[PDB]
Amino acid sequence: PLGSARRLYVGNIPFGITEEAMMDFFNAQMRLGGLTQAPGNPVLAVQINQDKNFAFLEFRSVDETTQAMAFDGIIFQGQSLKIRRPHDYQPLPGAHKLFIGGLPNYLNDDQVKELLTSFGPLKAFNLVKDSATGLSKGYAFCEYVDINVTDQAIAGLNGMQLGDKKLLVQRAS
Amino acid sequence: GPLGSARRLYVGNIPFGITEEAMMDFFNAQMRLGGLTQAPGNPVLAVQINQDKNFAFLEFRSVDETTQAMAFDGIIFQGQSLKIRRPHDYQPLPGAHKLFIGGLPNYLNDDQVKELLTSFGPLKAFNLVKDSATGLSKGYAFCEYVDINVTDQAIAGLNGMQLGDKKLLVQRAS
Amino acid sequence: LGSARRLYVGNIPFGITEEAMMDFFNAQMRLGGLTQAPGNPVLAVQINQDKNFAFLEFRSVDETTQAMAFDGIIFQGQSLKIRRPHDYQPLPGAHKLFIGGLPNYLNDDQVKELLTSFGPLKAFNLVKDSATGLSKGYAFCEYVDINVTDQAIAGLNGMQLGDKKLLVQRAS
Amino acid sequence: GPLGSARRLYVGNIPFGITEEAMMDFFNAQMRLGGLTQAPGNPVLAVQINQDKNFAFLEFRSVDETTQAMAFDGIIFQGQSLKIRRPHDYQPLPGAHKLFIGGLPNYLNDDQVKELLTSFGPLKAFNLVKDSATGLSKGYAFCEYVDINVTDQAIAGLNGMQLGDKKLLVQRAS
Repeated sequence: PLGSARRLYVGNIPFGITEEAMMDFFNAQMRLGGLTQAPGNPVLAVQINQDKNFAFLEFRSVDETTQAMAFDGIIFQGQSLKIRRPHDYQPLPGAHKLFIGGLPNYLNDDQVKELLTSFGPLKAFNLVKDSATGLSKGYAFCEYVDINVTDQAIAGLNGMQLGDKKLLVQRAS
Repeated sequence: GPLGSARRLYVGNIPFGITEEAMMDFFNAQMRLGGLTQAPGNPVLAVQINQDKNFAFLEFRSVDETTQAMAFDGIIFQGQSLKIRRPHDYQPLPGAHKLFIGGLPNYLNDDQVKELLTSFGPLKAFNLVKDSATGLSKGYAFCEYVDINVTDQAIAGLNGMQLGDKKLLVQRAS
Repeated sequence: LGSARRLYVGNIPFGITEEAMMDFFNAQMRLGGLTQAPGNPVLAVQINQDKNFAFLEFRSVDETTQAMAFDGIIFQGQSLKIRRPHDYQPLPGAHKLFIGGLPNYLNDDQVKELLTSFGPLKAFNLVKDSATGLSKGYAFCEYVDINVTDQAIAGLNGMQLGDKKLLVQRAS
Repeated sequence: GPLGSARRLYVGNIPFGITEEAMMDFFNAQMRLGGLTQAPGNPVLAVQINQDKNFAFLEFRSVDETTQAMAFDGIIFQGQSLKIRRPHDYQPLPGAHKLFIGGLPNYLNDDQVKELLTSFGPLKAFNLVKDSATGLSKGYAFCEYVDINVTDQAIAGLNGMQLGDKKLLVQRAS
């Protein structure tokens, strides 16, 4: 889901390694240093790309993921491991969450949602309605799966024209 | 209300991903540091965050501490400027913010006088005093605003101001 | 400039003490994770009870910028006003001057006293041939009071220091 | 004080022949009828009277109720209009009533600005802000009146008033 902060890239892995082995190594490693923040294994899963010698580590919690960053250079089967953040990682989470204002009220979820998907699929979206009436308040929020579309979308939507309202689109912040 | 929602606050624009306990720790810490806690112990008992709509509610142990916290409106929490407000189901004792309006030209009516007041925000109540025999204005009126913080905005924008040959007087009726 | 490690604080509660003030900000900083290392960011606090304002000194430029996020914060019930000092320069050395054309025989003092003719200097240095130790004919300086800079340029630039017209301009 | 004389009041112009018992019974009864009491029992514990100089002192069981009885000032008792004031040893904590003064012709000095101020009463504090490099008025000042009450009198008589080609602003600094 929102766990780009729950995964880690592992380069230079030894040849032959299995996902299980890697999994053990890091769980064992996390223990020796007391990097663990609870009983049980911090690493849920490991996916290996045998051809390009790399893999990803799936952690159960954020902090324990940040903690594993300290294993960069660590030795596994006589080879120095390379540890890095995934590329999707956002140190400042939600920084690309958009705000869509000036939405004519007659427009509904799917309508406004469609207006947005023009630039691509969303990972999140919600149109604010009045808890009482159930009607729309004229503003929404979304976040694009591909984070680099936020600027494309703003470019095409900010200032657009719908009915009599002037759409305001920017980062929610 | 008229007595509910006295120990809760709305917290908008919370940090994305923030936990409830974290939220709680931040506010309790501020209560001490800012010197708003009135007694030993945590002023904040619980935090209810709403993921999808990105907002939260704080639950305070006492009524007074709940009001003190209002002073945190705008406080920065992990880069985010917190929006602190009263629960919508909240509301103060009527006439708590009643306003007195003096220095109005007697020829003006309720709508003309109401139009100068409504430009600041909606009115929950309003009345222009008139001689019951003639129905002619006496030059002064009372009113209260739905949102009660518009009260000071109307005061700041109208009190002491010039309107005709007179100098408007706008203040809390008390 | 150290005015990049100082901040102004207004509306301080009556009777507050420099210690009380120092603990507050060092704690506010720690609470927000605005700290860039271990220890306290605030090194000291200066209080003027009469005009009820204060000055906080920090150990780093970043943290100083980081504390700007404390404007409107509550301390003893009262809201604090945090602002940058007036002698603040978002642009580090945009008033650093170049004094070229200096006669080939003058030295620090000789060249300095001429510059202090418009005010005290925060920084100065005469360029010399590291080996011969001989003057290269140009110097750089900066006035403690950055507002004199233009008056000094108006005053010196083009002056006749014996056998050549002095050149004074912002070194930028 | 800084904290003494917190539960006492001076009562002038008292009825002649009046007893301590009667005076006590009057205020206690008033605290109840006017809904000023805050707990079962009597807010007024004792009354000391000075027959010759015609005054008395009320002693309250609490700090808040004493402050409340302040509202009875001018109340008529057996024909007499009572003078309710605070003990002279009683002192408000500084800054409580500090006033801000804006809209001042930046060419005036301390004495000239105070002259207009002290016309409402004596100042126990005063300062006109001046550029430290030039020593020139910034056009605004702070001050505090010795007699706390003069505060709402300077405000009513100076706030929003005109002084030259400008409009004065006078209000508590809080």
